[PDB]
Amino acid sequence: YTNCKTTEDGQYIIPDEVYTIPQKESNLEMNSEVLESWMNYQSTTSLSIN
Amino acid sequence: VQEDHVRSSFLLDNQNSQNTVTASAGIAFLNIVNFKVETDYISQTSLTKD
Repeated sequence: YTNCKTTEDGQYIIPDEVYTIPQKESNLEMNSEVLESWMNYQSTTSLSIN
Repeated sequence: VQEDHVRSSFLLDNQNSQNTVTASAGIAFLNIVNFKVETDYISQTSLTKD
């Protein structure tokens, strides 16, 4: 770290045997969904006789 | 470079059926002055699916 370097956008101190070339970003979100619902019903009889 | 997709899908069903059956009688003046017969019958069916 003799002639102690620093990255161009100075926010680090690289050692003087390395050089940097700055770039990036990347991300990706994704999601899914699934629902359901069911029902039913009834029946009836009746007879009143005589 | 940013992008996104949304793909909603909403499929709903329904089958709301019904029945109503009724019978009757009432043979009554002769040899039996009175006797009466009647049956009733009602059936339902409601099935939803989403």
